[PDB]
This record gives sequence, C-alpha cells and structure tokens, in this order.
Amino acid sequence: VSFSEEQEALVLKSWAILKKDSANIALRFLLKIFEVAPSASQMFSFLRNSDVPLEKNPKLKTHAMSVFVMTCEAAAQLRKAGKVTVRDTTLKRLGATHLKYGVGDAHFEVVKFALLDTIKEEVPADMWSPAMKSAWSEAYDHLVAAIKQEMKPAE
Amino acid sequence: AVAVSFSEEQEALVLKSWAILKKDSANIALRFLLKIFEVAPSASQMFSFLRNSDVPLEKNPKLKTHAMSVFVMTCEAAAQLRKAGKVTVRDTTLKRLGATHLKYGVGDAHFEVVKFALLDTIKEEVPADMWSPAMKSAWSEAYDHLVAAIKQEMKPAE
Ligand code: HEM
Ligand code: HEM
Repeated sequence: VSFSEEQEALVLKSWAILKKDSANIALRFLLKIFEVAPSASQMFSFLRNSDVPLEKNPKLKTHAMSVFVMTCEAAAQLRKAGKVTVRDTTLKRLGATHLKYGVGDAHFEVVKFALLDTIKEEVPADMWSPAMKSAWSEAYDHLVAAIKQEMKPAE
Repeated sequence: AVAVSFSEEQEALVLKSWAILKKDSANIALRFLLKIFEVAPSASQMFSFLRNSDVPLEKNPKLKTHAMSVFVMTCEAAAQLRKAGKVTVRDTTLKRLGATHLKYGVGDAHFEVVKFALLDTIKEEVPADMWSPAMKSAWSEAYDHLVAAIKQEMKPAE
C-alpha cells in the first residue's frame, strides 16, 4: 500500500473543513445514512434531547465523529507505516461491538457512501476530486478490514 | 393486515415513469447497476463470477435480468395494490423469491439500498417537469409492499 503524503493531505484538509462545522454536518451525515438505509439508524436508539422532534441522539453524533476521526487517523497510519496500526486492544473491542450489533459489509459500505457524499457536499467544488475520494476510501477500507479481522475466527 | 392506500393516481405515476425508462433501457439498466455497486459493492458481487467468468459488471446477463425484474415486479405490485388492495404475486413464485434471497444472504440493508438506487434512477431519468415527491412515494410504496411480501416467505410464518 503506497499512500502518499499528497493523499494524506487531501484527507487532513478536507476533514479540517468538516470539523469547523461538525454539528450541522454530522446531522446531514446522519440523515444521509437514514435516507439510504433506515435499518442502520435502528441499531442505535430512537430520539432524545431538550423536547426536540429532530434525529438528535447523543450516541449517534459521537459515533459519527468516531468514524471520521478514526478514518483520518487511518490515513495517517497508511502514510507513515503502509498499514493500519491501531492498538490491538481497540481493534478487539471494535470487532466485538460491530459483530454484536450485526454490522455486515452492506452496513460498512452504506456508511462509506454517506461519508464520501458528505465530504463532496461540504467541501468547495474545486477541492473535490476522484483523488480526494480515493484517499478517503483507501483509509476507510483499510480500517474496516482491520475491524473485520477481529469479527471472525483467527485467520 | 396493513392499511393499503394505493391509488389510481399513484399507479399512473409509476406506469408513465416506467414508460420513460423503456426508451433507453440498456443504458438506464447499466446506470442503475452502477448505482448499486457504488453504494454496496457486496450487493452486486452476489451475482457470481466463475460459471460465465465475465469480469465486467457491464457484461453480466444475471445483473441486467435482475434489474429488469426489480422494476417490472414493482410495476406489477403497483397495479396489484390498486386493483386488489394487496400484492398478488402467485404463491409458488413468492416462496421461490423468499428462498432465493434467504439463500444469498439478502437482508434489510440490501433491500433499502436497491430502493435507494431505484428512486435515484427514477429521479435522474424522468424529466424535471414530470417528477414530483408523489411520483417518488408511489414507487416507494409499491416497492415497500413487494418487499414486505417476499420477506414473509423469508421468516418463520410464526
Ligand atoms: C470505519 C467504520 C466504523 C468505525 C471506526 C466505528 C467505530 C465505532 C466505535 C469507536 C464505537 C464505540 C463502541 C465501542 O467500541 O465500544 C462504535 C459503536 C457502534 N458502531 Fe461503529 N464504527 C464503524 C462502522 C459502523 C457501522 C457501519 C455501523 C452500522 C451501520 C456501526 C454500528 C455501531 C453500533 C450499533 C455501535 C454501538 C453503539 C452503541 O452502543 O450505541 N458502526 N463504532
Ligand atoms: C423488489 C426487490 C427484488 C425483486 C423483485 C427481486 C427479484 C428477483 C428474482 C425474480 C430473482 C430470480 C431467481 C429466482 O428466484 O428464481 C432474484 C434473484 C436474486 N436476487 Fe433479487 N430481487 C429483489 C431484491 C434483491 C436484492 C435487494 C438483492 C441483493 C442486493 C437481490 C439479490 C438477488 C440474488 C443474489 C439473486 C440470485 C441470483 C440469480 O440466481 O440470478 N435481490 N431476485
């Protein structure tokens, strides 16, 4: 896996834009998943805030952030070491949770799709490219693959 | 029972939009197929590899035939909900659909992704003057009900 500094930079600087506006963007991201695959949003709770009808669960925002943060971290690792180097304790845990809630390939792929959609939508038209798309995809795909190694018996 | 409300208007919306797709069928099918692969590569990959050994998504007859089915059967479900008040897929045909999809690991997310792609195709291919939220909802209702029937034969009658 050759993951260049340029590719990493595409991920970092695009993320820096989503971070500046993380509350509004997280909600658009969540509602995108709900649009594509309502059953994914079902794996969590329903509804809870300050007497609000919106889709504002705390755990949904936190999870959204985790996906983006860890994928970004994963970009960093591919550059530095050419592989995902997340703590083996963290990987076992991620493994166990996702298998417990019955997350399959379809779910990981829906989230990938909504993640890329969100980035394209939120960053300026001239920052976006197939190169940006592939930089994020590669990182995500490598992170998902490592989690899945811990979702099945000793290879 | 589940309260059916499928109208003549809804059926008409499905049918005339269906007529539009058939003027550019091969190309529309291919775009629908690339939508699925874009959202859920795995969904697409269930349609095999060795027996034909045809690499490309673009070449797979199973894929083209399957797309045709999703659309055609959904149209019929429109017509059936309107006339009969329910999906009237003959029962051997229905048991066979439930078997085949259970056999290939098809779950709720898969059914939703296909709906997502079907609605995309509908919005992308029909003229902006023609398209409306009502048109989207008519397709969704017909599709949802067809899926509800197939799923009944994918779980214990229990
Ligand atoms: C790269 C992708 C993803 C990352 C990095 C990620 C990360 C996480 C993390 C850090 C947690 C906290 C749970 C724990 O570790 O104790 C979590 C929980 C969870 N994740 Fe993911 N996740 C990913 C994809 C998905 C997908 C695709 C789904 C479902 C469509 C999903 C469903 C869940 C569920 C249901 C929980 C449990 C949350 C709860 O207890 O309410 N995750 N995920
Ligand atoms: C309203 C929705 C759908 C309809 C009407 C439909 C209809 C069909 C039909 C008629 C067959 C013919 C095989 C047989 O049973 O003899 C079939 C096969 C199959 N379908 Fe579906 N399907 C639907 C949704 C899905 C979804 C969501 C998936 C997966 C993402 C899927 C995956 C398959 C697979 C893998 C086969 C077997 C391949 C083959 O033998 O050709 N289908 N479907």
